Amino acid sequence: RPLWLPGSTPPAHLKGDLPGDFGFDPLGLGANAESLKWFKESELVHSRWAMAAVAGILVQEIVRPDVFWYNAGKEVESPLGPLGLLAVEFFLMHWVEVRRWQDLRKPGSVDQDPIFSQYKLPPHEVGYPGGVFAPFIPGDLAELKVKEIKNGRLAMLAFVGFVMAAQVTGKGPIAALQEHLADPWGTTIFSKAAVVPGQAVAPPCKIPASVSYKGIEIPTPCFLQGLWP
Amino acid sequence: VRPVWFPGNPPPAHLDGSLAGDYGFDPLFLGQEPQTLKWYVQAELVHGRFAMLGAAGIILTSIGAKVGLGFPEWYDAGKVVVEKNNIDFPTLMVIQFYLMGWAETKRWYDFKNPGSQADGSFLGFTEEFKGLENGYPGGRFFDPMGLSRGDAAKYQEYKQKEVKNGRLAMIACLGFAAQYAATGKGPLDNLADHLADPNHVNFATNGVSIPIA
Amino acid sequence: MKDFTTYLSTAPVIATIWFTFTAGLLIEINRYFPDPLVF
Amino acid sequence: DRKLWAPGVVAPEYLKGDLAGDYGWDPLGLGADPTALKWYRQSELQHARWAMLGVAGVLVQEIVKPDVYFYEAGLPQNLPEPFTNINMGGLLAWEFILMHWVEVRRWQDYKNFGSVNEDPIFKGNKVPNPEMGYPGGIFDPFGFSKGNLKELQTKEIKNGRLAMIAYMAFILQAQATGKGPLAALSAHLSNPFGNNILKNIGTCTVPHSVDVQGLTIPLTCLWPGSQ
Repeated sequence: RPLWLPGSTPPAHLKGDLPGDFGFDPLGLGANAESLKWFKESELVHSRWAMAAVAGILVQEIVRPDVFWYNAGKEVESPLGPLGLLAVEFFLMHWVEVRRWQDLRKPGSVDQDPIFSQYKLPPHEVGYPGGVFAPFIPGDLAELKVKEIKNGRLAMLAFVGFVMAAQVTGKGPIAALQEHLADPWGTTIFSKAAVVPGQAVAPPCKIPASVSYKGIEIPTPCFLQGLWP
Repeated sequence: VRPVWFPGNPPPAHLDGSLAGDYGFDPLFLGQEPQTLKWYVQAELVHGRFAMLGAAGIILTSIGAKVGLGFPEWYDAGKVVVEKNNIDFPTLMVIQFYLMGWAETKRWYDFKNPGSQADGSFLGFTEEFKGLENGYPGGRFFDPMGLSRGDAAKYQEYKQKEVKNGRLAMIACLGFAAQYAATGKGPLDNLADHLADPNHVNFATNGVSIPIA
Repeated sequence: MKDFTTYLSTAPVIATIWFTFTAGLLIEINRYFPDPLVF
Repeated sequence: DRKLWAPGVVAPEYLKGDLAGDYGWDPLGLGADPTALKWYRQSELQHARWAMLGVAGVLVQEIVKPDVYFYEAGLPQNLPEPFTNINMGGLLAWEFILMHWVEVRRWQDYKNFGSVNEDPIFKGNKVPNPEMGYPGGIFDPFGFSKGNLKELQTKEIKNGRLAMIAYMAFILQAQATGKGPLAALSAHLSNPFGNNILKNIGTCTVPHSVDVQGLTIPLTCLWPGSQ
């Protein structure tokens, strides 16, 4: 059985039943059954959101290289007002999140379509709706679940790297990759900063502190700039 | 058998190693009585947690002050916050005393009568205020991750880590107060001054700690 | 510690602490409210 | 019985001569704990091999490049072509990643013996690893372990201890005279009564700090000599 540390003993609460189980829990956060049940859904939702976000950022830079993703919320103008879009998103997200939360706390209780009584999701597990949500499932379910959780973890780390690279270099993912490929020995984080007992140098925050959006002055500070190496 | 504070001396009879961070340190026998010892355990836990929060906040603000972020020192942050923002000091004092009074009074009456706050008289909540042990209030509110209701050995290890980190943070807060009273600068400023020249920039050369120096 | 608290509960120690508290309260009242003659 | 580290001394109970190069020397009793003894044996082997590599590197470098000081060879301006004036950040990144991987593998082997012998990518590629700190296989392609491994291990630990003492000698000689081991030996051979530890001591030739490209690295001697 593959593990995050070959030759180590996995935790007792991690028996390898859940997909993506590699015996990684040094803090013992998943020891409780209810906590593990909640964290499983949290990881699945985080995985899917990060996967969609990373794919969207890459496609955004490929299709629109002149638009920075970090500035995408500012330099995008639509006939629909920002407050109207926020209201639409709030209502739709509230509806779907309440339905998902109710399915989590009460399994097999919101599988029925409230509009049409002839549509109902078949019995499933928490975090894996299926039915109308899965019109095509090519391959084994367990193998695909492992692939999904692994791709989701990679995408989560990728989004964190996207944010950090955008705050340190001020460029997109493809732009940062090209900049690093041009001079690999002088573009890493080690080449940009270093800390010693006599001096502590950190890279400057390329993101401006304030952003003017229709006369509102939205503050945009780099994530934990003081703790930057 | 267990390591004590002063090696070779037997630990006191009222300290049998059951509590977290037990090293038999009680030369004045302050916690000789059982009820007094229980009260002192809760006092030490509260002191350690408050000192841990204070030390972390002081270190973070000093880090932001050392780099060009505009953060103020810990001994001037209160004045800077009250003057920069239109915040009335007595109003903030009253609000904090109200919230702290409610939380501390509930904790106090739970210490006097264990599990008495679980009756549901506070908005219907019952299991969230039952309390696991003295000074260790488990539940879904204080422990949302459930690290105290799973892997008992890990829970005991975390208890030892918490009490030791709290004692270290208390010593750190005392060091912050003494360093500001002697040098007059921030804690990270003292750390940088010491790292620049450790043989001549210390408490033995500040001119305040050793008066005969 | 029990014997020490019992010793502190004796009449002279209790009288000393109580009179020190009462005297301190009266002194602080006269300090923050100097020369009080009438209500 | 084996010869101890001193005439008339008594070896400790835990030092029965099982390990190579055992002289019953433990004045601090640090080997009383078996787990601590195993960890210290691994640490001694690592120090021995690294010190042997360092001594050989310093000697070969002084022979091939006598115009380059080994103490200041770490500076980017003293690096050979085409690594001269290279960015030290990328170099540190390369070393950190590679050394971190190999050291984590070695550490896991120490924690769980015989659990990381197989290659994680190409299955079937394993190392025999008869004892801790002696992997073999790909690490010994010439096959010198199929013989008297005890005497060879004794030779290895003794040469490593000698190299540890020699490397510290090189460091103090460079910090007190400002030259390499061969240069110090030649200087002492020129006038033994004029160039020795009687006069070279008390002077620290190492500067206070050095500005490596952008950041400054503080430096110091092992003893409080005159800068």
